[PDB]
Amino acid sequence: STAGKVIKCKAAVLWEEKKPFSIEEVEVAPPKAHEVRIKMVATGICRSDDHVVSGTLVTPLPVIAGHEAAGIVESIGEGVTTVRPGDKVIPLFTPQCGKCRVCKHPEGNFCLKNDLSMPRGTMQDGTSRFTCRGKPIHHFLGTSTFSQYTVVDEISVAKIDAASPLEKVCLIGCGFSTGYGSAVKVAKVTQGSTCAVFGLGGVGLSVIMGCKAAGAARIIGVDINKDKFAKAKEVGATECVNPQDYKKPIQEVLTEMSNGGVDFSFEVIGRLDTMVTALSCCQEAYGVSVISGVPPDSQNLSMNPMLLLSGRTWKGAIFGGFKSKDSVPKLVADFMAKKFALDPLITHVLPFEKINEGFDLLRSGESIRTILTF
Amino acid sequence: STAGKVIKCKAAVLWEEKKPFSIEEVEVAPPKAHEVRIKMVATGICRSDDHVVSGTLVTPLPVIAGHEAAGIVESIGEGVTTVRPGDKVIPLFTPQCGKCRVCKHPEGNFCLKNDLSMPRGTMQDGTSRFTCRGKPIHHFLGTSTFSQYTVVDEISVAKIDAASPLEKVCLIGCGFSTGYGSAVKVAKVTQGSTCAVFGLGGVGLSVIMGCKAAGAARIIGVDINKDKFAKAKEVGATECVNPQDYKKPIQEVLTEMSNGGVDFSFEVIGRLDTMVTALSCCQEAYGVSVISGVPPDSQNLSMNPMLLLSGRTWKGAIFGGFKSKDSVPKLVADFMAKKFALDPLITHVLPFEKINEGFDLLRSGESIRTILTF
Ligand SMILES: [Zn+2]
Ligand SMILES: [Zn+2]
Ligand SMILES: [Zn+2]
Ligand SMILES: [Zn+2]
Repeated sequence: STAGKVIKCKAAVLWEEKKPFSIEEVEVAPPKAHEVRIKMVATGICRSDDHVVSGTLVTPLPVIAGHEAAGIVESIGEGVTTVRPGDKVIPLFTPQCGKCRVCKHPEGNFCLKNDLSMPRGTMQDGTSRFTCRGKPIHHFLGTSTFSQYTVVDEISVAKIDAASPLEKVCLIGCGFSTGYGSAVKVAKVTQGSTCAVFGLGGVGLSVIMGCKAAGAARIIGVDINKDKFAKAKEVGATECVNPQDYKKPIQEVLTEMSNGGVDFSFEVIGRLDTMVTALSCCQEAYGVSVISGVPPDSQNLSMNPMLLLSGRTWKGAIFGGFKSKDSVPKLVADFMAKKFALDPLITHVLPFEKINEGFDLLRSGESIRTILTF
Repeated sequence: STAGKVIKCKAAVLWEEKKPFSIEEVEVAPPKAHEVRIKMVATGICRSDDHVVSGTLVTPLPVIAGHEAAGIVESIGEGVTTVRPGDKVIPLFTPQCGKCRVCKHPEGNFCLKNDLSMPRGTMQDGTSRFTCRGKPIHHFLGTSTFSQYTVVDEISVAKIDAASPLEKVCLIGCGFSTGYGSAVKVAKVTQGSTCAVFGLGGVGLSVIMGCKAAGAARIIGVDINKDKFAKAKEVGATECVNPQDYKKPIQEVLTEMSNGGVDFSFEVIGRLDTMVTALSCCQEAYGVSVISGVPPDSQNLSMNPMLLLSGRTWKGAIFGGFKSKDSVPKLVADFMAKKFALDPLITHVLPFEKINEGFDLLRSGESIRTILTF
């Protein structure tokens, strides 16, 4: 009874930069070829969504943001073979087309069909499925999850376990997978190793989780906010250090604590200075440092290339380095098998309509993660 | 009739920064336990030796420099098991003690017994085997090959094929191995890949040879000096580009040429700007950039971490990433098996006594490599 027809529903539209989200009645067009319309069940509030508001992550406005989410398929357009009406799904802000240079590469995941490098804010076909009072509203990262219903291209959605709790697994759409993959996929943390995680928010916690699943012997949480330590240890951190406690630079403290440098360091914060600090605190000959947060408005950092000449490896990634469509279902499966817990990351749950409160919570730093429910 | 006794011989002593090498009669003391006295047959002039002259590379003076060489063991001290009087050997400026954390790591090679990080200019026991007119002279990187005879610690020498041409395999002591390993050991260039090599001196040529051995489909030579192109092609370059020919930045032309970025890039020059350019011209999602030259006096480079966030990997290494004692013999073996050639790298050959000329040749840029002979 909705298939093939425009659906009228509510969405959170951002009409202009630096403005609160406006809950509006919007029209969601039915899926065209290879597209999938999804009824949203839950969506997380991610810092990246806030960068849009800030005009820091440039993408065309007005837009429906939101990229970390889970829902149920309402209908599919022609030619769609990977999901069916009724399936539980997670939108993939990093698509997996399967055919570009990158998707075919054993090590690449940044699919060239992405709307991140040069944001267009549309469907793959250059159009939008969203209107508010006749006016076109843009899409965001091919997902647009801050709406009761969205339409995404098939390469930007993955089918997940029919028994999954969507209020929890939605985190796999961004925050968790980013942190988790940084450790298990990008760094390739090894058993018995020593790890240093800079930034103990939601993503840093997921890094710890990855280091633990990988069997790290030591995981040193680093953060200037000691209130983050309890939860960090709770998910696997062996120790926690607050750089503000020390009279010496933190790379020194970490090098000395790890008897010469750690095996693996992670910067999840996106700070120029900590990214360099994190690089230096890894062992000079075989240490690996992984970054996962870089604000779209980043200036250039300044570092000494001698940090690299000795043997260090520096790398970054998007979405934890996971090929999205392949990985998302496996991660949910892992969750369903009770291999890792997501609850520690969820500190707040609010009905969708209270989105702006959820953003206040994000900006204040009070929450690790707010989940919005429909 | 020299074993157990002091040997009087000639060496090139550098008495003070910024002065010509002085050929002096020097006394070379007998080898103590786990030490090896070597009669030099050939040694290359490497940029890093010039850095000592310039004070770029800080190490105690007065000193006998030289770290790229080959020779024949004159005698061994007590406890030595890896080489015997009469063996052809190559000093390892990067030691392989085999017992430290780095030597035991599958990926590390910058052995913690090195005298590079904090140069002391002695044998491992903190003393020197050199005197000139009774004054002690320092060692350099535990090799000191600018002498008719040197004494090195056992962990800093490797035995090689008894049939090797020392005038040529000496290059394996530094220049060749550094470039060749950057490709085959550090980057792990794969078959059918596209590589970009910035800097076509001896080290870059060696990089090219490794890309070729690894089966690279394309190897693009980059240098502002077109007189380097012929040799680069001779050793494997499929094409050569000169940044000065273009009205746009080289990373752009390289990205366009490789249809979205190259698989592997190498900076062998040691320039802050080209290091960053090299990084940027590799594919954003799975590209790898490897540096091999960082002047001891290097400033901080400036780069945007957004280059790493997409999926790029940035690394450096000393000695081509090779575990020195294990690798050197195998490289000579490959040479002897006709796997690669060294002739193309040798442009000048001078009697040891003409060391200062060889350095003029290096400073002018007119040699790829000068080899000195005894
Ligand atoms: Zn996100
Ligand atoms: Zn793709
Ligand atoms: Zn060692
Ligand atoms: Zn050298």
